[PDB]
Amino acid sequence: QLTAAQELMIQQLVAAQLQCNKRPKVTPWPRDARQQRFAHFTELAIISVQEIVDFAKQVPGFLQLGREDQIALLKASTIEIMLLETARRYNHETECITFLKDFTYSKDDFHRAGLQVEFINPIFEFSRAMRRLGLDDAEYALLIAINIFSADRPNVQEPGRVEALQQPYVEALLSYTRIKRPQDQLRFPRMLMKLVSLRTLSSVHSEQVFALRLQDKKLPPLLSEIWD
Amino acid sequence: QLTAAQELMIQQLVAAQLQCNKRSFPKVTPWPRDARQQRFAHFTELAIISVQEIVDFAKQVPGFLQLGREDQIALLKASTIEIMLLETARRYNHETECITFLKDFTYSKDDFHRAGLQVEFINPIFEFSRAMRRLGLDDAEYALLIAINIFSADRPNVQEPGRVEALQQPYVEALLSYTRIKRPQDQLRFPRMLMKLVSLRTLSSVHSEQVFALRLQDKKLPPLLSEIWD
Ligand SMILES: CC(C)(O)c1cn(-c2ccc(-c3cc(F)c(CO)c(S(C)(=O)=O)c3)cc2F)c(C(C)(C)c2c(Cl)cccc2Cl)n1
Ligand SMILES: CC(C)(O)c1cn(-c2ccc(-c3cc(F)c(CO)c(S(C)(=O)=O)c3)cc2F)c(C(C)(C)c2c(Cl)cccc2Cl)n1
Repeated sequence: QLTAAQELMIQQLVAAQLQCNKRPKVTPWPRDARQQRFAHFTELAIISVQEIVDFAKQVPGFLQLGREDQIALLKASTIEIMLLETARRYNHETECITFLKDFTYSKDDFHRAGLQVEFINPIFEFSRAMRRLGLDDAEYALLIAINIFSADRPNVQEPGRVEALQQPYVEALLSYTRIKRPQDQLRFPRMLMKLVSLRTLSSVHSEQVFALRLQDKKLPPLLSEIWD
Repeated sequence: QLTAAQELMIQQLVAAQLQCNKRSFPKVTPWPRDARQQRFAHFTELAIISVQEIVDFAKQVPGFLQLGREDQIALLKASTIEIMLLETARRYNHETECITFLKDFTYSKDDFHRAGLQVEFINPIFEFSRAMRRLGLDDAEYALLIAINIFSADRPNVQEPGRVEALQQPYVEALLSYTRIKRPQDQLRFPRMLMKLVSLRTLSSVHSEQVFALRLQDKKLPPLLSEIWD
């Protein structure tokens, strides 16, 4: 059963998301060009951040939070929301990512703005895994809102309230996926599991030079010892 | 209605969870500068046992021994910390607000902070422990969530991710059913468990930001603990 409350809420989510996108002054897509490209992407991100602020203000429940927690929520989730939105715009065929519905970008374009391959591959890796899933726009809208309302982000002063406001969007995703693919039942938990790997991706962008990890291939000798 | 096949998967989890623990009940350097250092040395010892227990447990998890060694190790290295947080949660008592390590060893927030460990890490643990406690999990539910956690394909250095994700499927599915049979009317309780694997991702990476803390005591981390942890 989609409740009338749900069915209206998802319409508001999807319309809020559309009304974001259709809202050019950006340095045109082309040393100078590799900088032009880099600044191109910088401005792509800048607009992205503002979209995500405007989407959020329209998520029932959001503007009811304390202003501090609103900000704390958006700080923490911007890069996860950017990632999810990019997966949303990933075209699996052309193997390309479409920004401002129109401009198309492949690995190579990103490498050529001088970008960290070590982070472009994860991006792409994420987009393809999301593709398998077959999300629609309601599903991403809903996944985003759930992602906005994470009680565990730093500087949340009212986590229990954040956590109560999350629940509406967890129920609606739960019902939407039960109606959409009723013979599956693991598509719901699989979507939510991407929020897990999505948190690890995110923490890699912001990694501190004093807390860099990555061991690579080679096995831990001492753990292997313990193993047999 | 939990299938017979899942019940048995679950019995196997709960039984290994129990063989795990029963193993060790001590030789851990006794609880009391010297004061601080002997406390952290104690916890350091507790962490080493926990590693043995986690390795012993994951061995007994259906399907684990079927992965390649490389992958087996990779998976363990990356989850050790999350499993340790998940098992600290389970050992958390919200009336006394204490964590029970081993059997009957009892620790409060201030025990840990008195070992030189920092608020930035210890508090989130106790916040996370408290949150888990409101979930009301029983042992199967933990054993299952730990297995789901072990089977995470997106781990650093994993060569058969498809094989590990597929292994993760029967554990999610068994959790789903186990939760709907246990609170047939609280259908958000399951998502709320899954969201916790998310939280733990973050806790794990808050842990990796502790090196200044450890790199400055000038007595070294046991080497197992050194690699498991960096
Ligand atoms: C240049 C710099 C600072 O390194 C840099 C810049 N961006 C960057 C950030 C966000 C967007 C982006 C994400 C979106 F969801 C949307 C949709 O609202 C849009 S857009 C054009 O308004 O349609 C733009 C594009 C980017 F290129 C990045 C990173 C974060 C790597 C990045 C990159 Cl490339 C692609 C995809 C995701 C991410 Cl998150 N890095
Ligand atoms: C001081 C040092 C060496 O840096 C350090 C050490 N530990 C530490 C790590 C694991 C365990 C622990 C976890 C378990 F799941 C279990 C049960 O298997 C047990 S036990 C005694 O076998 O019952 C012991 C206890 C600890 F004290 C920690 C941190 C990681 C903060 C820590 C602390 Cl305190 C409590 C809870 C989680 C975490 Cl992860 N840090």
